[PDB]
Amino acid sequence: QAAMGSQGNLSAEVEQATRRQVQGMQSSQQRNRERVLTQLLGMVCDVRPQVHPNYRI
Amino acid sequence: TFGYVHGVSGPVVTACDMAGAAMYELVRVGHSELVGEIIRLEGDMATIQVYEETSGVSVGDPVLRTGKPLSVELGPGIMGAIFDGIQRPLSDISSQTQSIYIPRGVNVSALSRDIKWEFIPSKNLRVGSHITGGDIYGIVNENSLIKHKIMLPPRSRGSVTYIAPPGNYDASDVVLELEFEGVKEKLSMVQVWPVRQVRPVTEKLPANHPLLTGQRVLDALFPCVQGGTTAIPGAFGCGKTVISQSLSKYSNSDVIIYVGCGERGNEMSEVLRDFPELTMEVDGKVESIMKRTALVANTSNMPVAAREASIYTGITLSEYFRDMGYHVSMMADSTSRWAEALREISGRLAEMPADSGYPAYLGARLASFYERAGRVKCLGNPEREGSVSIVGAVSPPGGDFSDPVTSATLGIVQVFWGLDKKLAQRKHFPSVNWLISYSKYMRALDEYYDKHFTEFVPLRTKAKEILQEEEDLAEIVQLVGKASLAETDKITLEVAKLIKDDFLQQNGYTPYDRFCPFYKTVGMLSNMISFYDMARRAVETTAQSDNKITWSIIREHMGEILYKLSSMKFKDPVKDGEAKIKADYAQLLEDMQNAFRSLE
Amino acid sequence: YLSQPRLTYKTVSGVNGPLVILDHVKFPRYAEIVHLTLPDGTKRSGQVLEVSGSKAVVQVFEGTSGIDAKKTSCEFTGDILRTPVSEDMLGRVFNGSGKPIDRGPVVLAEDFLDIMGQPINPQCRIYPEEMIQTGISAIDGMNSIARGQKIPIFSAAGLPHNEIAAQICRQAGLVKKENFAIVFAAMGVNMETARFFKSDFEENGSMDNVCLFLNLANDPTIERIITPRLALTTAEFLAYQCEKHVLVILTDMSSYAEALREVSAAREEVPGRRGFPGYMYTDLATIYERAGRVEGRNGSITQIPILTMPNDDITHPIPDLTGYITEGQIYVDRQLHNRQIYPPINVLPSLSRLMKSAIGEGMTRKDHADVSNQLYACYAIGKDVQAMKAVVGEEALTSDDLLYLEFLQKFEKNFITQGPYENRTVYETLDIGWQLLRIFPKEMLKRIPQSTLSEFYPR
Repeated sequence: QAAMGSQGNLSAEVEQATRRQVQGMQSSQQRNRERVLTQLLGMVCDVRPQVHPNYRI
Repeated sequence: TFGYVHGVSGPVVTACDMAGAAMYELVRVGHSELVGEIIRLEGDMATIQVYEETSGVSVGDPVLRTGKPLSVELGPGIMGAIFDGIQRPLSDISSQTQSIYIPRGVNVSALSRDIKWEFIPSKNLRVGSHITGGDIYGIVNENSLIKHKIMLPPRSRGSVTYIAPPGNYDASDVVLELEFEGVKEKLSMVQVWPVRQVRPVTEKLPANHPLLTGQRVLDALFPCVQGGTTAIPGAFGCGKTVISQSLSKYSNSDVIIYVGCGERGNEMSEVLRDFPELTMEVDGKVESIMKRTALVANTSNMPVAAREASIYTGITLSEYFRDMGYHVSMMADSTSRWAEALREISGRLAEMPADSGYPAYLGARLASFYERAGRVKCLGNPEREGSVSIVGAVSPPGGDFSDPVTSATLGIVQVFWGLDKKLAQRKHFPSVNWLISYSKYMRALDEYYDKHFTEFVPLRTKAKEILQEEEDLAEIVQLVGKASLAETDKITLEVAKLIKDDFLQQNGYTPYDRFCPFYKTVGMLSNMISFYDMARRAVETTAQSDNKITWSIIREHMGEILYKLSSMKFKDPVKDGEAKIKADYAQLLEDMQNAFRSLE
Repeated sequence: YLSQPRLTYKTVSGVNGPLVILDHVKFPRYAEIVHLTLPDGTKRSGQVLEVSGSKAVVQVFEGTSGIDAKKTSCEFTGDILRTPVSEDMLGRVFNGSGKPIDRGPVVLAEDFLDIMGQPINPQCRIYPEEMIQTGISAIDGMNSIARGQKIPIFSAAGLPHNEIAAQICRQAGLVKKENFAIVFAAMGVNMETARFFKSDFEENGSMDNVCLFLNLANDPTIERIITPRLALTTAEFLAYQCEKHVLVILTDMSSYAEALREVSAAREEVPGRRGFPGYMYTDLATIYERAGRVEGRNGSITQIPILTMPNDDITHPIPDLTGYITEGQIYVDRQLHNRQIYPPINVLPSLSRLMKSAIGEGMTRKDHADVSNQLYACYAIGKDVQAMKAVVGEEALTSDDLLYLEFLQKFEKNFITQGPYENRTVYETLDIGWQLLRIFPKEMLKRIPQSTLSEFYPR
């Protein structure tokens, strides 16, 4: 019964560490969320048309 | 000079608009400039065999045609460099990219063009003079050991119109200009020669000068000659390192070339790691071996074209220096690895297989390989001479001699330094089998030996007779225990042991035995054979009746002589000069004869 | 990035077994990845094997059933197969195509690598040095694996080569006289064994350091070919870019070789020796040689290819071509298995060419080399004495022969026999060796120098 408890409480501790890691990722991505999104919109908006490099006419 | 890719079926690329192309020409396929060769041609289309991965090649990609077939770039900077089998400098690729990989489509010039070489003209030529192929018009000072002589490329001649003054030039400049029938040719310090073509010589001469390796065994009993061809088995336990280091460190050759064909990555690392750490005394200074060495490195995962071409790239580099008047010694780490690469290409080309799956022309390719070695009279007015030796190794799967590659090699090479693993397990080095090994140059070298040493030839004959008899007596000893055995046979057995222990065995990790000069090798054998003859006579002339000499009497009576004979290998040539060592050996010979004399 | 809109073609010239032949394709690439959409909405993947002008020929990964020549569409990606790699993918389980099958997310890539890669420049290759202990005494105290060598396990069909492979994954690590990872790829594995690997790795806590690729026997045969390339592609990322030591285990290379033969037939290539492609040699080297140490970096890759010997004949091209380009062999036997010895590894025919550098003071223990050599001789002699006993009887033996028989019986029972869940470190393996060696008096241990005996032999 003690074995089931101890690391069993550590299962909550496994859950405790998991929540902290998710919160960290959420905080980190927020710091520059707008910067990453802004660059992505710029890249998709800039079309840059090009003719295939092997076109020979 | 461009065509276009029509289609890709794997490693084979079909080109269109490529009418102006020759078979076995070179192409750089695609935007990554993949290296390949043209094999089949039809109309204005060509079939290209690409050495590297073709992933990503598109229809419509460019193909750049290169006029020269597979060729080796020859010029200053060749020494000290490590090359791929198709002449790609690995020490520059790893240093110009900071990568650990060989880039796909990597295009690094074989000889760097950023080095300002010290070039001195011959000072004998003038503008308006006549020059022919093989002539030397100046020397580049690379290092303290090897002068890199600049020759006029073969198949070129004419009147000299410009000679560069002494100064610092790189490999992209113009050093000599010549005009033949109104056609002006501008030459730099670098020449290009197709790797499958044999560089011409004035004449091919007999090989008469010994290859002076540092080992007592593989010299006294089994000589190699400058320009000769031998084979060495390559097995994990054979101890092949001893020959490689002894040959590369102390040989009387000028230039060493070590050629890998397609070995295990870790084995290529061992060679690349060991070689830079080897040194030898030259003019009293200790110099790195890499100042007079060139190395070609190919691992089993290199493009098959390079693994197959590596062997010819090596010998082309060898001939280049041969034409300079140097004696070159090339070792192919494994000709079995080459034969494997060749079979792979034949398979890719869907050629009908022959013996044990190898191409029908396996023997023809090996025969033309070894025929390129030998002592030659060089081209050019300097009337210089040189040679190429080949000491290529064989390592057939399973260790058998039935494999066409080892069987064909043995029918071509004139010397076989058969090694064994049992000897290595017994800690007996060099690991020479003795009964299997042979040399077919013994007659060719008889003129040299007679002229300079005289007694060497009967000594090596007697030595082989003693060793063979020791083997022949083995059955008698096993069934007898040296009891019901002739006293003359006891001499053979015990003296043969003395030879095996204190002559044929050599300890290369000792400073005194690193290299045994020939005069010391023949000195040691002379005294041992002289003892043999004295012991045989001492017993035979007294074996009639009443008062006879036996081995027990000889061994107990003159044990100090047997000790002095064993001690002879410790005469360090570095501290004890030629006169002192000969003097000490003369004293043993006299003491020895007198020891037997006291018994009669 | 390309940022070029993809072209999707509905023009199909024909379909022939696993191949779909397309028409009017614009500047197709060789090895280009495409995606098919069937009339039923089903999606399939494939790869372009031949491009002859506008006639692109694509091999479909999944079956070609259901594909027509009128409605099926082919979307071209414009690129070749490049695998997303990261450190985070360690601890994940993937299928042959690189997709997760562990209910986790798709890999969030740090980069994309061509799975074919490039050969490692020999000028920067470092000769193998330290040891990676496996935990299995039969291959730690007798034929250890140097940190950088490539040593295969040859087994006959039916022997427990998969159970040993799993044990190595659970037990292997550094000597420890945090920077060690294992990449495990199983090719052509059946469902029961694939479950074994996945469950055994998860349950025993080892998964944190294992990247597992499972290519099942009923999976596409072409995916089986890239599987070992994806495993090594990850290994190269982890090893050389992230400064750590990676052990790569390629299980059932014989099943790979069969998949390779199938691809060759798809190209209508004429079979070579024993039905295999003439390029089987370089293909194995392409996989095997992507390993070893490199100058200037602290990472390394080792390999333990595992190969089933057809008809138990070491001469067969598969073990022959492998061994010819690897450094020694472990060799799992059958006699030891039928005698109920686990692991069933026969030490007499095995060899590790790099053991001389793997072991010794500063890497394992001073006496490692001496204990190995003496144990090998003692086992070889014990087998020789056992053969004699069978002819002359017990009463015809002398005391020395009896000591060799005692060693032989206790050597196999104590040293070789281990169990799948007992992890014996290199120092425990050597201590067990000494326990067997102390059977003999000092004078019979001819291969151990007197200095070594005086230090280690007593007590």
